[PDB]
Amino acid sequence: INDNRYINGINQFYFSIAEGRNLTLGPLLNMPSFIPTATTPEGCTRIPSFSLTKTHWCYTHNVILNGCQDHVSSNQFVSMGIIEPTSAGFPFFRTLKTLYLSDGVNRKSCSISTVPGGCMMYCFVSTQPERDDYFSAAPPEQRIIIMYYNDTIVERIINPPGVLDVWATLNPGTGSGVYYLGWVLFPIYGGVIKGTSLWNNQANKYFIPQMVAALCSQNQATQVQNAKSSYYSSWFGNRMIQSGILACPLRQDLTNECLVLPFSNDQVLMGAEGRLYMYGDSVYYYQRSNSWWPMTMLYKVTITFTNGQPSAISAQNVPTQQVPRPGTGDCSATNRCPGFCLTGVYADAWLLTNPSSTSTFGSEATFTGSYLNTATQRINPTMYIANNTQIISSQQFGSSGQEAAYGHTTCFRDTGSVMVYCIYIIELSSSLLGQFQIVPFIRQVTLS
Amino acid sequence: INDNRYINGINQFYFSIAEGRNLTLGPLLNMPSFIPTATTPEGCTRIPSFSLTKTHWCYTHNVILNGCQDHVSSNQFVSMGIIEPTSAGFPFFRTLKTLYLSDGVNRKSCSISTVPGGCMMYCFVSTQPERDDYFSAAPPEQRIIIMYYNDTIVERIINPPGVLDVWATLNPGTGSGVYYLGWVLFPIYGGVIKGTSLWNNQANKYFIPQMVAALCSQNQATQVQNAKSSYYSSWFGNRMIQSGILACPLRQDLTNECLVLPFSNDQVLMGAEGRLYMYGDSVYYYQRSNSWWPMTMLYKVTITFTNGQPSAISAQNVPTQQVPRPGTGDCSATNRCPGFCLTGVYADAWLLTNPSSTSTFGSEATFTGSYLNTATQRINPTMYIANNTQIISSQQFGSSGQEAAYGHTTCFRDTGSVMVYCIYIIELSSSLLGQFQIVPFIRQVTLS
Amino acid sequence: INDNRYINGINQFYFSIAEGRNLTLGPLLNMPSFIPTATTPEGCTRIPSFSLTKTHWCYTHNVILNGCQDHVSSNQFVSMGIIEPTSAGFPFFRTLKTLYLSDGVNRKSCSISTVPGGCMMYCFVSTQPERDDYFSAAPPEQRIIIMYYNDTIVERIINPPGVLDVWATLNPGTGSGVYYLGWVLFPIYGGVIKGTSLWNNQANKYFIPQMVAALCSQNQATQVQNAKSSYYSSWFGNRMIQSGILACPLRQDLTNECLVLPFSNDQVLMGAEGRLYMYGDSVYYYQRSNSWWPMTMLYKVTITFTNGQPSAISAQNVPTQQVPRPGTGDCSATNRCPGFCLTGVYADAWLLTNPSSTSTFGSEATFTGSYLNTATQRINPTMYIANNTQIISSQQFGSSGQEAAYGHTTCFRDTGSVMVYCIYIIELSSSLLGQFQIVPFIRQVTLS
Amino acid sequence: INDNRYINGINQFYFSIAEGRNLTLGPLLNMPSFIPTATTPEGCTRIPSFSLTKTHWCYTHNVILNGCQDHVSSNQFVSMGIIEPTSAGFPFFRTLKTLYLSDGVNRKSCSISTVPGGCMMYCFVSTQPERDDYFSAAPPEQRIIIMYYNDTIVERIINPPGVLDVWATLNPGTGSGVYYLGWVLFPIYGGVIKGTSLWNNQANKYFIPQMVAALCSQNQATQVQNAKSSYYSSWFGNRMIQSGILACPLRQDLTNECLVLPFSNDQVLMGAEGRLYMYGDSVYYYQRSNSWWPMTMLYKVTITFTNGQPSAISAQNVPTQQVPRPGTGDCSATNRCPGFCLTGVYADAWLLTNPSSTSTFGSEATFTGSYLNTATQRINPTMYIANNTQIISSQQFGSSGQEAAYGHTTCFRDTGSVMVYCIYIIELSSSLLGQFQIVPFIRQVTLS
Ligand SMILES: *[C@@H]1O[C@H](CO)[C@@H](O[C@@H]2O[C@H](CO)[C@@H](O)[C@H](O)[C@H]2NC(C)=O)[C@H](O)[C@H]1NC(C)=O
Ligand SMILES: *[C@@H]1O[C@H](CO)[C@@H](O[C@@H]2O[C@H](CO)[C@@H](O)[C@H](O)[C@H]2NC(C)=O)[C@H](O)[C@H]1NC(C)=O
Ligand SMILES: *[C@@H]1O[C@H](CO)[C@@H](O[C@@H]2O[C@H](CO)[C@@H](O)[C@H](O)[C@H]2NC(C)=O)[C@H](O)[C@H]1NC(C)=O
Ligand SMILES: *[C@@H]1O[C@H](CO)[C@@H](O[C@@H]2O[C@H](CO)[C@@H](O)[C@H](O)[C@H]2NC(C)=O)[C@H](O)[C@H]1NC(C)=O
Ligand SMILES: *[C@@H]1O[C@H](CO)[C@@H](O[C@@H]2O[C@H](CO)[C@@H](O)[C@H](O)[C@H]2NC(C)=O)[C@H](O)[C@H]1NC(C)=O
Ligand SMILES: *[C@@H]1O[C@H](CO)[C@@H](O[C@@H]2O[C@H](CO)[C@@H](O)[C@H](O)[C@H]2NC(C)=O)[C@H](O)[C@H]1NC(C)=O
Ligand SMILES: *[C@@H]1O[C@H](CO)[C@@H](O[C@@H]2O[C@H](CO)[C@@H](O)[C@H](O)[C@H]2NC(C)=O)[C@H](O)[C@H]1NC(C)=O
Ligand SMILES: *[C@H]1O[C@H](CO)[C@@H](O)[C@H](O)[C@H]1NC(C)=O
Ligand SMILES: *[C@H]1O[C@H](CO)[C@@H](O)[C@H](O)[C@H]1NC(C)=O
Ligand SMILES: *[C@H]1O[C@H](CO)[C@@H](O)[C@H](O)[C@H]1NC(C)=O
Ligand SMILES: *[C@H]1O[C@H](CO)[C@@H](O)[C@H](O)[C@H]1NC(C)=O
Ligand SMILES: [Ca+2]
Ligand SMILES: [Ca+2]
Ligand SMILES: [Ca+2]
Ligand SMILES: [Ca+2]
Repeated sequence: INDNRYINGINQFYFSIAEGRNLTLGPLLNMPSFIPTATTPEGCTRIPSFSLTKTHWCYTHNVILNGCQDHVSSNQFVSMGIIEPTSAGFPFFRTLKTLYLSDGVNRKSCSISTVPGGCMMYCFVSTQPERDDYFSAAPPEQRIIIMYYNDTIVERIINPPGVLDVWATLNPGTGSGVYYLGWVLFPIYGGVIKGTSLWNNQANKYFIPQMVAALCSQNQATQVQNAKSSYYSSWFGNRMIQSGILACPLRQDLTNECLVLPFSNDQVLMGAEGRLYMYGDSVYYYQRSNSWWPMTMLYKVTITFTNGQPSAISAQNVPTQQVPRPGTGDCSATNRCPGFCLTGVYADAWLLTNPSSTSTFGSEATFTGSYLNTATQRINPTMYIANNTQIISSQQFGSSGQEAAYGHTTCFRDTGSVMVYCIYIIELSSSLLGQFQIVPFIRQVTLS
Repeated sequence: INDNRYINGINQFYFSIAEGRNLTLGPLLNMPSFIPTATTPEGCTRIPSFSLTKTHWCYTHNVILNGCQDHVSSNQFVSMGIIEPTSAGFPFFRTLKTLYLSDGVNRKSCSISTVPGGCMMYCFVSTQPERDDYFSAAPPEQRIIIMYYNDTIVERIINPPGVLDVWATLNPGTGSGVYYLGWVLFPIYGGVIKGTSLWNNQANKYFIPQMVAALCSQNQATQVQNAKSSYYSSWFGNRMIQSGILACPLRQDLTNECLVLPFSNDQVLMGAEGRLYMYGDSVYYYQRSNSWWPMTMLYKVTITFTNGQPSAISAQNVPTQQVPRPGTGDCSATNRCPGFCLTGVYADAWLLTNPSSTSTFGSEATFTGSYLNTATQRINPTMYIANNTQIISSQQFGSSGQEAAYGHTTCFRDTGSVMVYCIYIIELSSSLLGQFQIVPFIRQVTLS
Repeated sequence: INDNRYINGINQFYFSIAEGRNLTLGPLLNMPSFIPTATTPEGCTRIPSFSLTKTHWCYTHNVILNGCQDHVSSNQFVSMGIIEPTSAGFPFFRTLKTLYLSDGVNRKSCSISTVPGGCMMYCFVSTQPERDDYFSAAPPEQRIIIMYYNDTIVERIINPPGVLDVWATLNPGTGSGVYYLGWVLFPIYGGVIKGTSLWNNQANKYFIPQMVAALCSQNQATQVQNAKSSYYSSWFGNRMIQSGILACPLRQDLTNECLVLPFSNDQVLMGAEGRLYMYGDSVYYYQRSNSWWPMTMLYKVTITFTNGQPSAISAQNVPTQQVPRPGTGDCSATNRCPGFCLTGVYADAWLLTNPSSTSTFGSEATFTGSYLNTATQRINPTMYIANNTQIISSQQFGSSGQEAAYGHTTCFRDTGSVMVYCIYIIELSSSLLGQFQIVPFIRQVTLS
Repeated sequence: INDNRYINGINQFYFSIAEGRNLTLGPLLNMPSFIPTATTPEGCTRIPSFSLTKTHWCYTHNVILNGCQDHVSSNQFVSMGIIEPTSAGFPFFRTLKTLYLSDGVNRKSCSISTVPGGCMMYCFVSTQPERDDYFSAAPPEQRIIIMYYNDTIVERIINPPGVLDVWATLNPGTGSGVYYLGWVLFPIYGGVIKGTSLWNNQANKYFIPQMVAALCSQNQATQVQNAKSSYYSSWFGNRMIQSGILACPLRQDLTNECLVLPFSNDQVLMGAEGRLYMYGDSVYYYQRSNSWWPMTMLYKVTITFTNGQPSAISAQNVPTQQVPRPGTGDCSATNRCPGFCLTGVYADAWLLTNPSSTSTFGSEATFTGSYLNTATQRINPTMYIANNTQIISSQQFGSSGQEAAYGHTTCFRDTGSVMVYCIYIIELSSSLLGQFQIVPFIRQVTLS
């Protein structure tokens, strides 16, 4: 279990609106990395997922032996432990168990989540190029693995209702899932088949960020038309790219009890990887901007239960125009107009301030994370702190040109020294060992 | 506990003299590294120690926050686990516990050793520059820490007899120690004070490798004179630099039961870092060439017990002229003549063949490890396989100019697939994160 | 252990009814304070708890680094020792052990109690403003820590039955607890949820001090109506503010063996901080007047055991109209009429005379303590001796305007010189170091 | 025993000459004070002594019940404990034992010193006004008390040789003593009788600080004449006011084994209170400027042993002109010319840099402490850091006019966080409780 210095500083809004204005990033602190490195030049470690909770943390990432492309073989590294203070005062993520799922099953796009006494991981089994998954009417196999700290492992092949013949594909969003009211929730996305109820109920729906108008040159009518079309991809088997949540009851005999809950396309953008968070009793969702809007997307999710079962989800977006992401073509970090896009990067963000603390939801929100500072390339990884309109603190890592990919940010407070530490897990392109080196950078978020 | 595939392939001579002739290094295999990385550009991780045994393995290294020089602050990372096969067939070092001794005590030059149910680590507490330790008549504080897999930790400040007023300094050799007949043996070295019994008994003693004559241009008389003098250092407080073994009975209340057993300078070269090995029932010793002879030094150690206590050690050197080490001045990799030197690097070697299997001890010995291929710089790390006179297989890592430091090599056999794997733990100078990146390279040693 | 001069003069009624009439406060005596001072101008030390017993005494208070408001960080200072005579004849509280619980867990409103061989402390973990605790249906975490004189420390998170889903919050009364018949009893208070058994059983109950009629201008019917309503607070999440006792068996593995025993609202006023005393074999309770009645509240508690377990408590009030406390609005020291109030200060009182010694319980009771002599401000700290209707001896400390807060009074007798000493622990507002300076004033209570 | 974070950061020079130039005082940190407060307005706590060592610390001060003048009654408070880190990272002086010597013996001017397993305190028994001690040919009674942590107390009346009929009076310097090579050394001072060997051997000797010339307007001849005369006081019974060291072997049966070692008046100024320090293996002495030179006086003391017994002491002054002290008349902080003076205050200083590290002893020395910033009054207590000529960092405490008296400064390093903390024990005049409040201020000495 985590040290007494952290058990009460996890999953919360750490600063008041007033304090968010005077926040800044401290120097990077040096701790023993708890994320394993490749031991060959071409070894590839990518797609991390990290979950932290009151009692412990869970970590995982995919390992491919040669290069980063392979749809036949890969192993999945899983790790878990606690946080404890060092004599310098800052955190040390102590690993208490390690696992390396290496058995021939190609588990991909895995999302992990802390659960009482262990970790629950959700993956899909890849047997062909991603694009082929969207064309095949059959969805990939889905699996959720529970790894207890007592070393018991239970893996199940799940078949949630409304997936077969509805979704051509279904993937975990790779971002962490969360344990909420006895259920484990995972972010999901994929492509829905034309003519299905979902498709029909989703018909004519679209979402446009509050701050697009002022920045977009097209008129309202044109925007609405392009927005509606951005949810359908001809390149990906002509499917409606949908975002959603997978809810699984915490059981060791899961089969078809997990529920697929898709977001209304009236509240969310085109489906993409994502991450679920927990701030107090509130669930939040991060959605990768793989569509036309290149800015960070965060939503407060309201979950409805009917007979003790999640029955519907509603998402309220925190309006911002800050922290863009590198895209391709007419969907670079400079784009502001609706249209169909299918490019981007995963770069979640952590809210240091409560969006509900302002009379108008998210009118003044502060968040932190990392982003690739460039219009179209995955270059210049930069850690930052920002509000809805501007970046108020930032520090690029390495020299310009430095390649990087995804970034997962998590913050917690030391209730002992009363300081907030954030960990920025960034996939860095390395020249020495392996294609990438997933690094858990850690630094303090100073008030002043 | 280790997988059934390894419990019977540990600490042995894996090949016959005939087979050693046809051995070669396979490609480097990619596994999740079990050695933690620094998370800042200037963070320094150095001086690793690794012990593997039938049941499990122990690992540790020193961590300094800024740069690699600091005689006030450092933390020591400890790790332990087992070996298990992956679906590709090769090993995966599974970490089952992690520890980060961070409390203000500056533990340095630590040597670690596997023990039933945990690890035993030996360190000395550094409070001043190394050179100052040799000038001060008082030896640094010595400590042995026992870390059980059940998470109990017992640390003791030891005061073995014959240290106070005999040794001005005393350090663990950083190389792994071994668990032999109920005792934990650690390699040690340091400086002895003039006029002490040890000094007197050591007087006029010297050792000259069997293969020096043919390579040295000085006459026998001149060599013997220079050799005798190479054991005394005016730069290091005018002490006799001595090598030896620290024997501690496996107890949780250690005080003065550990015994300091110095090697006869008639059988070993000037004191230096070292490592102890176990091949079957035989103990072996590796001695860093920090003196005039720049070639790999291995010895079969014969331990004598008197009343259930180690009473004396004898060392028989495996005569070789292979695998040189970068030195400074007239002590570069090209030196062959006796004289006083105090330069070099730690680069142990693993014997793949039994030296006692030949009518004349070590007449045809094969070993493997890594070395820095250059005369005076710590550059061009190269993994190899060699016999007494030549390198019969080798592969440099990275491009020329690549900086590196120490190298610890360990081999074991997969009794399942019947292949030998060796792990080469090399301190690599990295440009991205940290001063060094200690990498556990792993590859197979192929017969053919 | 305490000196022979005090082991037989602890926890008793020291004077007879006749003697109480001729009692007076001697001069303040100067002894080395055993309560630690802050070392910064804004450092805050508040909320002390003190327990004295035949063998020794226990002391504790909360420390906040900046100012007196913080619901994230605080440390708790614990101290313990004995009493021994000085050459001047008066007491000296000799500290034999000190502890500073500083680890990130925000322990608040702690109550301490002497136990054979150490101290037992009860605290709740604060993670948000007090008011928020009443609105949240979940109660704060509860903990009891046992600190043995032999330096062993055992802390447990307790979950007594009937708390979850019954009490929205639960706090220790900060006043000392007591060790009675093998159990440790602590005063508690908090808010109960509407619709719960407790709430229902407590419905329509109210208590009115015997001496209110003669001083209140409202008629009996109006008083009863207002009294009934004074137990419910809309400002504090619409909960029934309840007072009670927490009974814990003296064990090192406490979990859910502690029992919550609430007082009947027919015998006690609205819940508030409190303190438990021991006079001979009788347990007494002090209840802070945080409601409409501004006078000192003391009750003789009768505890019922069923199968060796505390099963119910009954409280009999010592009727008085003396020693008022500063309040706010229509609840100042001058108020005498029932109604809902939520203002006041902690100012316990020590009974120098037995209330059961008169044909009519408490018809002539004498007590001592300190109080803030003003109607609405926390000003003019004054030590006194009083009977039910009047203050028969008193001495204000400092000049008018002097700020102060809580006051804990404890008396004991020197069986050697046959004099009674009382210690008045008062939180004094200081101008030099720290927000407050908790001072253990000590003086004799003279007969004549 | 002290925490592992401090056992290796005690009694040393913490910074290099280069680093001393960039040092500054951090904010005052708030910790629970370990120095007891008075509990009456006129109670007087004065003359503290503090000793810190690798294993623990010792503290003591005098307590007079009414006012600060009394030569009949006083008690002496003794305290001892260890240092341990708090969750905020800074020190907490944990008291593990307390003692209050209250028995009628008027122990005064006590100096305390850490010793293996306890404290050794040296006091003299006062039975009359100080001035009368100088006129009486008989010296006051001398006593050394040893207080073991195991609660054994041994007090002895010592009669060292060469005191009776040589010294009219003899007092401990109140500053801490030190445990050196098996002996406890205490600073002493007093008045020597005319015609005694000491007096004669001391005849015509005088000392003039290296930096007086440049600041004094008198010529060399005049200075030497006035300097010689400054060692004799007609007001104090016409005695030679001498400074020195009392060396006692660590024994429980001390009688006349302690040795009085006076300083040569050719190396030290007129006798005064003082303190002994230990920096590594070197002993240092602080001498109160109770004479004409108003600046901080520090000396490196070289102790000579003859047959295992201290036989002579030599003192080398660290030349400075910084940190003056309030004096009276022609001896205020502005005085620079030799002459007879008998005014001043105790204000020791801690060397943060080694004086022997410069080619010319003390050419660039940095020290810290507190001083009363005013020419003649004991007002404006100010903590500072200074070099030989200037104050490079300082912060006055309280508002101008604030009265204070003595100041004892001690620094140590946290080898964990690598920061230096200094504790400044200052006697502050308080308006609330007691004449003075001896406060242990603590703050960090930052490099940058
Ligand atoms: C490790 O912990 C898990 C968590 O409880 C144990 O799981 C139980 O497994 C049994 C059957 O194997 C089920 O009937 C229980 O319902 C499970 N407990 C619950 C409710 O989670 C698991 O058995 C533990 N490992 C072992 C066997 O020691
Ligand atoms: C985000 O932060 C920026 C910078 O801190 C805010 O912009 C400042 O707004 C104030 C007025 O409130 C101006 O006085 C400053 O000049 C602005 N800074 C500059 C020059 O950019 C911005 O208001 C914040 N956005 C919000 C409200 O979320
Ligand atoms: C973890 O394993 C060790 C290894 O045995 C246990 O050590 C024993 O400790 C007790 C006292 O603590 C000794 O009296 C025994 O002799 C030790 N066993 C031996 C011979 O090694 C240790 O106690 C275990 N941890 C716990 C307490 O569960
Ligand atoms: C070490 O290995 C080398 C190379 O394998 C051995 O040298 C060979 O020796 C054979 C005779 O036994 C010759 O026929 C080859 O021509 C040699 N190789 C060359 C060209 O270098 C060497 O003998 C081995 N050293 C020993 C005996 O340990
Ligand atoms: C509390 O103390 C007061 C004062 O000591 C008592 O009042 C006195 O009562 C006697 C009669 O018993 C009168 O002769 C005095 O004149 C009263 N003193 C004055 C002038 O106030 C009072 O009776 C006591 N209250 C009780 C009975 O507890
Ligand atoms: C507390 O510790 C001291 C320190 O040793 C003990 O002192 C010993 O006392 C005996 C006689 O009382 C002497 O003969 C020894 O020489 C002392 N030890 C030394 C060398 O310091 C003391 O006895 C201890 N308290 C007790 C009695 O438990
Ligand atoms: C003590 O500190 C002062 C201030 O840091 C030193 O004075 C500075 O000396 C440098 C040259 O070495 C000048 O460039 C600065 O202008 C000086 N500061 C000022 C304006 O006072 C002083 O030299 C130090 N004394 C020593 C050498 O111990
Ligand atoms: C933050 O800093 C600004 C500028 O120094 C200051 O005025 C403001 O009060 C601070 N805000 C808070 C409440 O921390
Ligand atoms: C090794 O290889 C050589 C050359 O192919 C072969 O002649 C020899 O028999 C082999 N040695 C053994 C016994 O493995
Ligand atoms: C107390 O004092 C009164 C007045 O001097 C005296 O009459 C009375 O007897 C005393 N009471 C007792 C019993 O102490
Ligand atoms: C101290 O600070 C000065 C000014 O910033 C800098 O130039 C100097 O290098 C520092 N000195 C050291 C060695 O700390
Ligand atoms: Ca498909
Ligand atoms: Ca030494
Ligand atoms: Ca609540
Ligand atoms: Ca005298």
